[PDB]
Amino acid sequence: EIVLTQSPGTLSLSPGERATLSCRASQSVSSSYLAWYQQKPGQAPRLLIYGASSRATGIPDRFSGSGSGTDFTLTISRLEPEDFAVYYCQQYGSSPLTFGQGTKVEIKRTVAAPSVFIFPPSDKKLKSGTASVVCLLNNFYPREAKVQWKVDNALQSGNSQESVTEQDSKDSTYSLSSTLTLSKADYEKHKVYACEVTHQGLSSPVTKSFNRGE
Amino acid sequence: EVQLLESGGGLVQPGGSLRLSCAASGFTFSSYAMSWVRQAPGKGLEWVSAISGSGGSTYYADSVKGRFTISRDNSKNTLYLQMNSLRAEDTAVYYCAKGSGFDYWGQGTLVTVSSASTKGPSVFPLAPSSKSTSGGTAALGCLVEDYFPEPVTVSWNSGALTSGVHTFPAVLQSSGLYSLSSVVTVPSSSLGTQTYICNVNHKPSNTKVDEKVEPKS
Ligand code: NA
Ligand code: NA
Ligand code: NA
Ligand code: NA
Ligand code: NA
Repeated sequence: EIVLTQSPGTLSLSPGERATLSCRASQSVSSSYLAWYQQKPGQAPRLLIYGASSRATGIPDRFSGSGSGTDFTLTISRLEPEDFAVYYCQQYGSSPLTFGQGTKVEIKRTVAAPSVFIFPPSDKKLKSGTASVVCLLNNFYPREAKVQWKVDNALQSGNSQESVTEQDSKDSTYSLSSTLTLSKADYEKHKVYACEVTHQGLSSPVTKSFNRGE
Repeated sequence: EVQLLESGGGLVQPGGSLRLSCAASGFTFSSYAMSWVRQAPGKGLEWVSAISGSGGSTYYADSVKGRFTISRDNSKNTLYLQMNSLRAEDTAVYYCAKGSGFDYWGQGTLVTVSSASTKGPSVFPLAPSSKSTSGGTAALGCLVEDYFPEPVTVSWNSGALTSGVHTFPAVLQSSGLYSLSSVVTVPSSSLGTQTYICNVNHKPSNTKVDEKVEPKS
C-alpha cells in the first residue's frame, strides 16, 4: 500500500499569497498517476490536476501541479477567496488507491485571544446523574489553544472532550468547547473546578474556576 | 452532460446489509473504470472500491475486503456496491466517482450504521453567571444530548438572535447517541431584561424543545 503524506496539515494564508502544498509517497508512484482535488464544505471533491501536472478542464491557470516518483507539489500562484478549502492528493496507479490525509488552506488573520467562560453543572444535568463542566473559548485566532482542567488543583487527563467550530465567515476566528465529564457521585467528592487556557493572544494562562455548590 | 446519481443510503444496523446504486448518464459507461469513495463525518476521503469498464477486475480497500462487493450492469449504466456485515465505522457519505483521476463525482449518499433507535434530545441550559462574564459580555448556551440520528437544529429566540451564536459539531457518544452545544455571547447588561430561549428541533423524532436560559448569581 502506497502511503501518501500531505504537508503541512494546515496552511494559514491570505488572498494574493502563493500556496505550496506537498504530497510525499512511501514508494515511487507508477507513471505519475497522481491527482489533486479541492473540497469545499457540503460539496463533493473537484478534480484540479491529473497525471501530476495536467490541469482538469475548467480549472484556473493559478493552479499547477509538479513532481514525480515520491514527491509531488500543488501550487496556487495567487490565492483567491474561493481557494480557502481542503486539498487532497491521490495515487491511481496501483491498488489499493489511496488518498493523502488532506491539507486545509485557512484564512490568516491577526491574533485574537479567546474570551474564557466556565459553566458549572446545572441541577437539571446533575439530576440525570452526570456532571458536565463546560469551558468555552470564544472568538480566537490562531486555532492552536491548550485547555487544562484542574480538580482541587490536580491536573486532569482522559476525562474531557473538545469541540471546535469552523472558522467564522465574518471575523475568521474559532470557538472551542471543552467538557469535563464526571459522574454525579465523583463530582461530589471534589470542591474546586478550574479551566486553565493557554494561547498566543494571552500574555499568561487564563483561569476560570468555581467551587461546587456555590 | 455527465451525471452520476447515487441512491440506497439511509439508516442501517451493525451486521446489516445495504445496496447502493449509481445511475450514470452522458458518457459510454462501459469505457470507464468506476469507484466508490467514502467520507466519514468531519473526516478525509477514503477510497473503498474500484471496478474496470468490463467488470472483469474488482479492487477493494483492506477495511472493506470480504464484506463489500462492487459490481456494474453495463446494459443499465448502473454501478453497485453491495455492503454486508456493516459496522458503525462504515458510517459515511458514499460517492460514486468516474475514471482514474476522478473528474466526475456524484452528490453522495449518506449511510449511518448504528444500533441506536431514533430518539429526540435532552436539553440542559448553560446559565450565565459571574463565571461566564468576560468584561461587559456574558456567555450562555444549551447542551443538546442523547439524540439520534443527526441533525438537530438550534435557534435562539425563534431565529431573532443570530449575532454571536456558535453551534458546535455533534459528537457521537458510546451510547450511539449524539451531543452538541450551542452558545451565544450577549451584553451582560441585557440579563434579566432580554429573555434567552434556545429552540431545539429534531425532525427525525418529530420533537421540539424550548429551554429558557435563566441568569444565575
Ligand atoms: Na513535496
Ligand atoms: Na471512512
Ligand atoms: Na458483498
Ligand atoms: Na465480483
Ligand atoms: Na460487474
